[PDB]
Amino acid sequence: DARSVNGEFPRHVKLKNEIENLLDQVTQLYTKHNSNYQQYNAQAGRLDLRQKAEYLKGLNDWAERLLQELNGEDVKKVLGKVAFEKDDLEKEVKELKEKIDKKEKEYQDC
Amino acid sequence: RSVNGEFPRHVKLKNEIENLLDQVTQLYTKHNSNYQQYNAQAGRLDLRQKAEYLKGLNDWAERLLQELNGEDVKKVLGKVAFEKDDLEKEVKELKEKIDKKEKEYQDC
Repeated sequence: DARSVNGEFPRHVKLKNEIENLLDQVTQLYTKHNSNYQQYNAQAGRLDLRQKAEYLKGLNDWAERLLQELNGEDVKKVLGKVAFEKDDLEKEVKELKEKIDKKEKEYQDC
Repeated sequence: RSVNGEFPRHVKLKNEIENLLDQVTQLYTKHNSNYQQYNAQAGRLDLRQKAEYLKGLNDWAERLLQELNGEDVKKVLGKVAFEKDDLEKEVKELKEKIDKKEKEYQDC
């Protein structure tokens, strides 16, 4: 057993371990989101309306943040910003190269 | 409206987490059955064909894994950050060239 197959068999095992680790992370997120609400219910009784909202909001905020970390949603928003600046800089570089070509024309004679 | 909308938000987050869990579970199942399929056909293939076959199965799984965990977006972010940095340095260099040209020919 444990052949190479041009490294593809060890790669199969590594991908299997990475998938299992993701499945474990998402399973614990799911389990904990559900138990968070059961815990809220248990402790909800002797909280006022405003404290109830602030408590359940805090639990929801913890789950949403962890989900966006696992699925890369957070990284996609940063990519959006950096891509917009990169696009503006590409247009600025084009404009400056055109300005340099015009300045060569401007001063061709002297 | 319903614990200030936090109860419906809990249910929404629950459905979004369950959808990710289902996607990762199907990816896991299919990666493992892909190998059982490979094992079944491995016998009748040469070394080159074995590598090409298992590589194709691995490529499928890795692409989907990197989609679900956002690794594909992180790699693209790395490249776009480096292109943005290169362009900022190119803007600076081009402005320097323009200022030098202007100074060179100020008497012209």
